[PDB]
Order: sequence, then structure tokens, then C-alpha cells
Amino acid sequence: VQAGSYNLALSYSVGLNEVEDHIKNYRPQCLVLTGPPNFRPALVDFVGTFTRNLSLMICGHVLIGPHKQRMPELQLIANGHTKWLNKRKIKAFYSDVIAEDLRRGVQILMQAAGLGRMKPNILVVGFKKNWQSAHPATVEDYIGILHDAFDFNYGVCVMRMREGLNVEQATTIFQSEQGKKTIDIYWLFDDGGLTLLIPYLLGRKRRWSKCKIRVFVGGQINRMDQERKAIISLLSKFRLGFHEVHILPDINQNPRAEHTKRFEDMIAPFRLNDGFKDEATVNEMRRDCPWKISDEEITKNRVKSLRQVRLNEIVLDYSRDAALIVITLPIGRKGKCPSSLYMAWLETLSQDLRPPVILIRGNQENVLTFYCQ
Amino acid sequence: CMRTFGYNTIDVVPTYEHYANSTQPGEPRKVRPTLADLHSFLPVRFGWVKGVMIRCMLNIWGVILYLRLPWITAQAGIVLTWIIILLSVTVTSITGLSISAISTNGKVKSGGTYFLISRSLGPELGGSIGLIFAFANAVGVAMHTVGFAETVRDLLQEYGAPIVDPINDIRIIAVVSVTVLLAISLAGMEWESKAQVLFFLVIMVSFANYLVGTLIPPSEDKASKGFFSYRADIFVQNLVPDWRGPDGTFFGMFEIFFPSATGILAGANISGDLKDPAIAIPKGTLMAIFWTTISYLAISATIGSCVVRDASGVLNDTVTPGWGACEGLACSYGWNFTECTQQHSCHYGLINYYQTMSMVSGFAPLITAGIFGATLSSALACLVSAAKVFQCLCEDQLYPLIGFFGKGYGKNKEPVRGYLLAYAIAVAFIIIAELNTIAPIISNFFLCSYALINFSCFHASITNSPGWRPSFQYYNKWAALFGAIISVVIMFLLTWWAALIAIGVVLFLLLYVIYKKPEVNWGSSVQAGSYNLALSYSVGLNEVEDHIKNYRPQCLVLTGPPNFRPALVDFVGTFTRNLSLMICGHVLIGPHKQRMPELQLIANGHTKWLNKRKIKAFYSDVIAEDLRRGVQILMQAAGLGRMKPNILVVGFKKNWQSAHPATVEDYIGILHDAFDFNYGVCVMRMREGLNVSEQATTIFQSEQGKKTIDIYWLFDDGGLTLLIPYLLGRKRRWSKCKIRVFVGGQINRMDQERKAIISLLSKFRLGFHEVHILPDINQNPRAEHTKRFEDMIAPFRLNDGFKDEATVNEMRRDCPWKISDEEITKNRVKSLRQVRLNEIVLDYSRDAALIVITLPIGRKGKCPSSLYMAWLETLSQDLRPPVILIRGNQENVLTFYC
Ligand SMILES: Nc1ncnc2c1ncn2[C@@H]1O[C@H](COP(=O)(O)OP(=O)(O)OP(=O)(O)O)[C@@H](O)[C@H]1O
Ligand SMILES: Nc1ncnc2c1ncn2[C@@H]1O[C@H](COP(=O)(O)OP(=O)(O)OP(=O)(O)O)[C@@H](O)[C@H]1O
Ligand SMILES: NS(=O)(=O)c1cc2c(cc1Cl)NCNS2(=O)=O
Repeated sequence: VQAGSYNLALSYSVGLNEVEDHIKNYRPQCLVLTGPPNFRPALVDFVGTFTRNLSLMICGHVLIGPHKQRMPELQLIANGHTKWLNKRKIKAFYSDVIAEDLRRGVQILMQAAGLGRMKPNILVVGFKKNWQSAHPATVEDYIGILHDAFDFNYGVCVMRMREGLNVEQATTIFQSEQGKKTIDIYWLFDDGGLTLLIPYLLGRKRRWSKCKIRVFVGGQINRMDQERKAIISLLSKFRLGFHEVHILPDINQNPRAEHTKRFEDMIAPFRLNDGFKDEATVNEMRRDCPWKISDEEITKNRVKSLRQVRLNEIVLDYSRDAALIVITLPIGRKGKCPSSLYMAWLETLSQDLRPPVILIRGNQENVLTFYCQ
Repeated sequence: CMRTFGYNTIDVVPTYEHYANSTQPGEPRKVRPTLADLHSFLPVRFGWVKGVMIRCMLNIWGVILYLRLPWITAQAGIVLTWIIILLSVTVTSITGLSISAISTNGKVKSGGTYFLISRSLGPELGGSIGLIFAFANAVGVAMHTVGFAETVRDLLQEYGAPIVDPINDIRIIAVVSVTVLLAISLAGMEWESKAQVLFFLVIMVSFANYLVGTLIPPSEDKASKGFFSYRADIFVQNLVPDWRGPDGTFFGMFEIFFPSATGILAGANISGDLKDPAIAIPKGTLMAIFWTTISYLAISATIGSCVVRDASGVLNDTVTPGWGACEGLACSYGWNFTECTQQHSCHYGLINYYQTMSMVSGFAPLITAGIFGATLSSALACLVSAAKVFQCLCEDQLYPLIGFFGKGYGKNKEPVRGYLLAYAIAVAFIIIAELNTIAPIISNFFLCSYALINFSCFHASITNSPGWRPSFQYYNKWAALFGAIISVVIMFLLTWWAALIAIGVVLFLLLYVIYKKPEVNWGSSVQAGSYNLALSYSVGLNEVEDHIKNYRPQCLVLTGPPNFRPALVDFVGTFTRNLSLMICGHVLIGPHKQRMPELQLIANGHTKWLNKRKIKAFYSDVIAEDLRRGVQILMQAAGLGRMKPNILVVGFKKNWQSAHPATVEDYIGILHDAFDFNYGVCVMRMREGLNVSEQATTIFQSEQGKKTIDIYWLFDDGGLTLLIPYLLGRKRRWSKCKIRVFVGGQINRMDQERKAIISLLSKFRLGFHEVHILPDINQNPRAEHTKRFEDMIAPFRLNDGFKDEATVNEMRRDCPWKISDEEITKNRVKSLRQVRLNEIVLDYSRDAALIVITLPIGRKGKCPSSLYMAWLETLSQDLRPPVILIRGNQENVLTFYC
């Protein structure tokens, strides 16, 4: 039995080497950063909901610290984790690596995990709920994980839940049918279509097939009808079957004074308080702490920070009771956006909700097409 | 303030232009910034009514409507006739639902049915179906024009104006009509549409004429022929069947009717001339099917409710009192057909007269015009469909010569060459003038096309790729499968030999296309299905519980660029193919760490090179500062679930003497890391080296002849040292090689004299033809070779005889490769064993195809890396044949065996 299963698996995996890649056949192959899969069952459940027998799903665990690999204990624990995953009826592969820190292990997994064409192209990581009351080095490493994911051409998906992800198996929200609630999609920027593909595949399961999908797109106050018509036409060309389209004409409006003050206080303990010197003469103080923010950087990114804090209000007043909130994840340029600022943006976009909030971002490459080549 | 969202950022908002590959009406096609830009530092068109509904409706309507349907309803009755019509309609409607679903997924271009099938199912089946469809349409035009010519000949003969003879008149009339049709079609699609609309109007007028005639009271002529206007008695009597003649069977009527009304793809074959095909094809096709079905049912019922089955046709057969004995209902209206019924010799009535529908109608010439219009419309539709489908097929370039056709022309790329080819084929088949033995073949070709359409829909639905998002959601994959299966069953039930011919042609064309390996990548359910199968079986393997009963040698071959060292890949693939996983690992030193599109292109090129050598392996490339780190990454993460490597295959670095010692340090470190990861190590050495920098040849690609494979088993590693040569010896290139095992089985393991070696060899079922014992290992080697070894190791000596163990590492802090005097004196006997074993190997295995030796192991810290490399060098040196130094994982590989 095992021999025959291995033979079939190997034959088909090798045969897949001959098949060429096409946009019509694009599949989201997810590398889920779960650690021990029983610690964060919400991530596993959510990813397996839309990945089940549709695309590759890998649960990545990084064993921090130095060790001479091998040993029978590593295999025993890997077998235990695989058994736990199988008991939950989750079609996923468990993969663990040994590295000095989380960033190195994630890099190893993103570089080597997979088999031929069956290799991940999306990174799914949980939100760092405790990023403020923690050593800034950890925050820098987390943002560096995101940066490495982008550097490898991966699509990034950040999952946030109100109570966090770290906890007979545990039961999560994604094991129960959502019902008539709505999946709210905020397609603010063109990333290729990942922001839409993930919710579309999610709604193709029986647990989310009853949810009404709402798409929110930015626009102009004097061209709302035209923008709505154009976006509806685009969605119909994609044949995604999304119900409602809303246009937000006030994303550039200045946010309330209380919320901007809250955002300012959030990054207060990361202010390097040195933004009156040349960038050349400001990296000396960052040599040991490459996470502080310089007043020049804050002055340049003020508009983007305000846009983040205002998008939070827009989401709060629209998606208060949705079953899922999908927001396009903003991109911060390397070297011009300190890890603290990126973390603050991610915290500000998703807050004060009851969030199954997903921040998605494709690699700027089309994953949808209205063509049959 | 209140300006356009996105005016103050590099990121762009979603717009249609970012996804279109067409020509931008305004300026050029805008392109969204690449991820590195944001990241990183520093022509007439037709509507659905005139384009699809009219065309499909005219295609479905044929001559059976006027000349056969009344006969079928007379023979089988109204109920059985409705059953036949409904069965045909279920088949056709399932096919239409499938085509509608397949036709709403992206934007469809010119190519009609062939385009949809090929783009949804792959070039393999698509090309064969396209060729068959084009040929079938080119012959259907001839069949329809022959029907029209036969009708014209019958009319002329009835009028007494024949030209030459019944057979030749058909030839002349058909040739002239087909020429006129060709002229009409070459004038453009506007004139073709005008002609289609004219024929539709003529058919509608014919229907109105028949309906009006069926209501007026019956005249003496009509009455004496069975027509009596709607009567409850006639309707009731005409419900049960009344079979007659050699064809009076249900299957006979079904075979007459079904192939006559199935042409539902007429509208979808001009998809390149529609405005919004995704909106017009489904609606038009389904409406056409519904309306044609309604017309068939209504005609059947009305004709069966008005005409009796038998009628003499003579006006003298009126019923009067005194003479004759009336029989049947016909004698209740004052008509006596008793004599005809008794002798069964009357030529009038629903069952005996073939033109009863024309007699009933108020003007027979209108019925004749309706027949003319139906036949000509079918011929024109077939001509246009064949031309368009063939032009698309030739555009795709799946065949070696048909490429000539397909040259579009002014404005609309009209395939004039395709029109000429179709007209030539139609004329050639008309010249025969006899097609009763060819018509079943064409019908079965159309049925094959229907089955392929249905299977395309079903396969796309079952695969469920994320790109399969049809906007028409009123289909069922199970219904599509039933439609395909029933289409094949009907094809075999009608003209089974014709069905065999059609299936054989389809298979031959598919085999040709598959062998030709077309260079088209459209994205099909077949590729998505291949991915589905791979994922499903990998997950199934993962589900199976871990157990030792399925050991396989899963090799991670460090080849760098695969074309650089093809000997390594060839050797590993020899014993890995069809048995276990093989991964070709390539490490890129690289400045920093990134993966741009160029890296993906290079990886695709390497994979293509690997697949062009018929080698079953995965190419994996990683970025690392040095080779050792890349190998660590590969050994840590490479693989998927249970299909992960457990053997490391690396080449011998013959340049270690002349190179920075840090490089040899890192090489030995790679070996030690593989050992520490519970990997099996396998070092390959050749006198010419592995780096050879179409396909380069390699000694492993050739026959080995009678040369012998020599194994020097010096340590019990679990069986890999013997597993590899055994697996190698099962191939057709190593079969003639005689395997010799020089069993120094267990040096420091209490080896048995003769019993244990033979027992283990038998348990390995290796067919070891010879077993030799070489106990002359501890013997001191010749002084010359000892001096050679001393010379090779001299440069790495640290000269630390008087220095202690505690202080030796001090000067080693920056040069850990250097040897220590105490280390030299400790690894002296074990170092001379290497030279002695080299002596033995050199004297025994000098004409062997392959040499396998146990890989020495160097203990970390107390065995300097340079000394380990020296041992490896001395062990395998001066040997012409390839040398493989192996050391198993200490895990029982005997479980691999049956
Ligand atoms: N050892 C690990 N292997 C793989 N992914 C990890 C590992 N540790 C953390 N992660 C990922 O990083 C994310 C953030 O983890 P982090 O610990 O920084 O925040 P947290 O989960 O709020 O804290 P805690 O783990 O103490 O609950 C998690 O969602 C998880 O997906
Ligand atoms: N970039 C690489 N990726 C993977 N393996 C490598 C790479 N470079 C070298 N190797 C492996 O290390 C071995 C020694 O290579 P090295 O360049 O150190 O010596 P060499 O004599 O140049 O080897 P070769 O004769 O194969 O070129 C090779 O047999 C090869 O298998
Ligand atoms: N012209 S067509 O390709 O649409 C077509 C014609 C006929 C069919 C089927 C099709 Cl798809 N079957 C019945 N004989 S037909 O009218 O020539």
C-alpha cells in the first residue's frame, strides 16, 4: 500500500515537471507559518478552508536555537504533528527547520521547501499582536520576514484575530458555517488579483458559499457612477460573481484628531528624535537599532500614515459585522520605511475590530484573466 | 483633499488596462509597477438574434421536417413521435448547456467550436476534433446541396422538363447551387447574414402556409387524400403506433429523425463575428433549441390530428348508400377507403404519401420554397463554419502542411483559401451525387464533436481549477458526462461501423498531435488535472503512516548547473529513475539574497534541459553566501512531506591540492553536515572531473559490455554500499556486468569468515557472482606510496610535535584545516590502511566498468578536514573507471526488497 502510494506520488510529481505554467491554471500555494500546528489552529483552519484539494499547503515550523539536527526526537515530534494534522482532516504538509532565529528558518523554508513546480508562492503569517510590548529586535525580524517574502516574489498574507492566534482538538471560528454575513473586500491597489482570488476561492466552499461578497474601491466624488460601472464591468469580466461594489470617495480626507493622536502615540517610543541631520549622519545611530524612525522619514511618510489611519475609520464604519475583512496590504520600500513604521501601519489598518482580518498582497503579477488564450 | 485616489503614491489603483493584452485605445497599455519598483531600495458584428438564434434555428431545421416528420408521426403515432423528439432534444440540450458553459470563460475569438474545445481541453484532442469538424462541415455542405438538388430534380421531372437524367441532373444542379453559395459567402458576412435572414423568412412563411391550410375545410381533392381538418376521432386514433414496411420500427424512426436535427453549433462557429459571444452564444443556442423543439412537436401533433393513415386518392370513393361496405372512421365523414385498406395498396394518406404536409398546406409551392430555404441555409451555414474552423486550426499551427490556409483578407480576415478548399471538397463529393453510404460517417463525426464538447465541459468542471469560472451556472458536470456517454452510445447504435471509423480517425489524429508535441500553451483542463493528480497523490502519501517497510534511495545530487556536470545526473538517474526521488541541487553564491524573474527563467531553462535528456528529476536552486550554506538549506527544506531526500550525492573535488584550503574545509564540512543530518553520502570521482565547462554525451549513457562492477565492502553501513550497485546492475546498460564483491565485510565488526558474507549477499538477492576475501589490509604498504601520501599531506602540516592539545587550536583559530603532529601520529595506521586499500583496488579493479568502495569517515575535531580529504584522494586515485565512495545511513535498506 505504502509502496504503491509512493510510486503514484512520485510518478505524478515528476510528470508535473512537463506541464507548463499558465495564468488560467494559477494556484495559490501557501506556506503557512504556524510553528507547532496545534498552537495556532486558526491559521491552519483558515488556509485549509480554501486550499483543500485545490493547492499545496505547507505548515512551516522553525525550531529556534542551535542543534546538530538528526536525532530520533525530531522525527518523533514531526510524526506527532503530522498525526495531529491528519486527525483534523487538513490536507497539509508539516515541515520544520532548525535556525538561529525565526527569520533564518523562514528564509530556508521559502528557498527550499517544495518539489519542482509544487512549491509555495504565498506566505501566510499571523499578526504580531504583542509587537509593542516586546523587544524591538523581534519587530524588526518580523518586518524583515515580510521583506524577504517580497524579495523572493512571494505573495504575502497577514492574518489578525482579536484574541490572537496562539492558544479532542481545539475549535476555531473557521470550522463553522458563517451564514449570511458578508465578506468585505477593500481592493485599494492593483496587486494582480490575489486580494480577490483568495476570497473567491473561500466562498466556493460550503462554509462560505452563503456569504455576500462586497468590494470596496477608492474613487472620486464627482465620478462615482462611472467608477462603480467600470469596476462592476471588470469584476464581471473576471467572472468572480461578487455581489456589491462600493466606491470610497473620501479616503484622502484628513482623519479625526483622536485617531491621528493615537497613531502618533503608537510610534512615540520608536522616535529616534533625530530628523534634523543628513541621512548619511543618521545611520550611525541606527547601526545598533535599525528600527528607530528619523523625523525626515516621518515627514515623508506622514501622508501614508494618515491614509492608513483614515482607512481604518472607513473599514470600521462599514465592516463592523462582516464574517471576514480583506484589505490590500501596503508596501514599504526597503531602507525608506523602518520596521517600526511598517508595524505601525499594519497595526493601524486592522484594529478595534472583531477581526478575522486578512491583509493580502500579490506579487504585482496577474493571477486573473478574462482571456482564453 | 478630494482628488482622485492614488494621485500621491507610486502604487496604482485597479483598472482594466492592467489586465488587457490588446491595443490600448488611449495611448499605450498602462502597466502596473513591478514588485521591485515598489519594493527594493534606490468590422461588422452581429447580435445574438441574427448571429446565433437565426443561424442555429436554420441549421436545426432540415428536410425531414417537410418530408419525413409526418410519415414518422403516422408510423409511430403522436405519443411515440413526441418521445423520439424529446429524446433527441435531451441529447441536444445537454450538449447546448455544455457549450454554453464552455463558452463563458474569458473572451472567445474566431474559431467557433474548435476554438472553445481546444482552449478548454488542450491541443491534443482539440486539433483532431478541429480537423474532423472542418471535414464534416465541408461534406455536410455537399449533403445539403445534394438534398436541394434532388428536390429541384423531382420538381422539374414532375413538370416534365428533365435535362439529362435523374442522376446527372442532380450533379449539374448541385454544382451550380454550390457555386452560387460560394459566391454568396465570399461577398462577406453581411451578405451571408442577409441570405440567412431571407431563408428564415421563407421558412416562416412556409410554416404559416401549412398552419392556414390545416384549418380551412377540406375540399374534394384534399378529402379524397385523407385530410379532414382537426377531428377528435383522428387525433385519438393517431396516438397509438401502426408499424408498416421494413422500417416500421421505433429505432428506424429514431435513426431517421435524430441525425436530421442536431446542428446546434451553427451560431457558435462564427464566434469571431459576434459582439459579445459570452452573452449571445448561450442565449441564442438555447432559444433556438427550444423553438425548434416546439415547432417539431406542434407539426407532429397537428398533422396527426388532421390526416388519416390511409386514403385511396380517387374522388369516386365517396360513401353512398347502396354500394360499398364502409370501414373505419373515414366512412363516418363520407369516404370509403375499404378497398385500399384491404389490399393495402393506396398511395395516399399520412403513412403512404411523403408530401402530405405539402398537400395539406394552402399552397404547395410555399412548402417547396420552405424546403429550398432549409436546405440552402444548412449548406451555407456548413460552408461558413467549415471555413472559419479550418482557418483557426491552421492559424494554431498544429499540423505540418495545412498551414497554407488561414491567410485572412481585407478588414475581416476572411479565409478565402478555406472557402475555396471547402467548396472544392463539396464539389468533389457532389460529383459522386450518391451519399447514402457517406451520410452516416458525417453524422457520426458530428456526434463525436458533441461527445468531445460534453466531455470538455465535464472535465473542466471536475478539475475545478481556480481559473474555471464560467458565468453560465446552469450546467451540471454529471449531466455533461451523461451527454458524452450517450453521444458515443448513439454513435455506435446508429452506424456502428461508421462509429468505429470516426473513433479510429479521432484516435489517430490525437496520437499524431501528441507525438508532434505542439508548442502551444493555452491553459487546459489537462494541465490543471495533472497538477490535481500530483497534489492528491502527494497528500495521500502523506496520510499513510510512517513505517520502515518502504525504504527508497532518495538522492539530493549536488550538480550546480545540471549541464555543467552531466555525468553525475546520468549516473544518479540510472538507478533512481522510476524508483525514488531525485533532486538536482544548485547553489548560487549571489550578492545579497533575491529572486528576480531572470532567476525563474534560468530555472525553467534548466528544467527544460533536464526534461530533454529524458531524466526524471527536480531542479532546485538556492542562494547562499557559500556552497556549504546552500547545501545546508537544501538538506533542511528540500522535499515534500515523506518524499524528501536521504542520500547526498556529491562529486569529488580533484583540485583540492591547488586551491584555498578554506574550500576543502567547506567541502569536508558539507560531508560532515550530511552525516549529521542522518544522510547517506556518495562521492563520485572520475579522472577527467565532472565539470565539462546538442546534449553532451556521458559514459553512463552507453553500454558497459562484459566489464565487472567491483564492490569493496569494508563496513556494514546498512546496505547502501550494496544497494546502489545492485540497482545499477538491473539496467539494460549494466546487465552484462558481472558484480564482484570483495567482502572485507566487517573490519572492526567481528566479520565472519565465509558464512556471514554469503548469507548477507543471499539476503540482498543481488546475484553477487563472485565473493573475494582480501585480509591483507593491515599489511604495511609499499614505501613509495607511503612517501607519496606524506608528500600530499605535507603542505597542511602544522609541525606541532611538542605543542600540547590545549594550545594546538590556538594557531588553528584561523587555519583549522592544518594537521597536528599528535593528530598525524594518531591517524597513522588508519591512514596507511587507505594506501593499502588503494594498492589492492589498483591491482584488482583496473578494467572494471564501475568501482564502489566504502567511504572513510572522519571524526569531527580529532580528524582535520585536510587529512580526511587526503584519505579520500588516496583511496580513489590512478583508477580509470568511475569510483563511487559510499557510506549508508546505518538504516536497514534490506526492507526495500520484496
Ligand atoms: N517558531 C515559528 N515557526 C513558524 N512561524 C512562527 C514561529 N513563531 C512565530 N511564528 C509566526 O509569527 C507570528 C507572530 O508570532 P509572535 O510570537 O511574534 O507573535 P504572537 O503569536 O502574538 O506571540 P506568541 O507566539 O507569544 O503568542 C505568528 O502568527 C506565527 O505565524
Ligand atoms: N554551485 C554548486 N551547486 C551544487 N553543487 C556544487 C556547486 N559547486 C560545486 N558543487 C559540487 O562540489 C563538487 C566539487 O566542486 P568544486 O568546484 O569545489 O571542485 P571542482 O573540481 O571544480 O568540481 P568539478 O570538477 O565538478 O567542477 C562538485 O562535484 C559538485 O558536485
Ligand atoms: N454547421 S454546424 O457545424 O453547426 C452543424 C451542422 C450539422 C450538424 C451539426 C453541426 Cl454542429 N448535424 C446534422 N447535420 S448538419 O445539419 O449538417
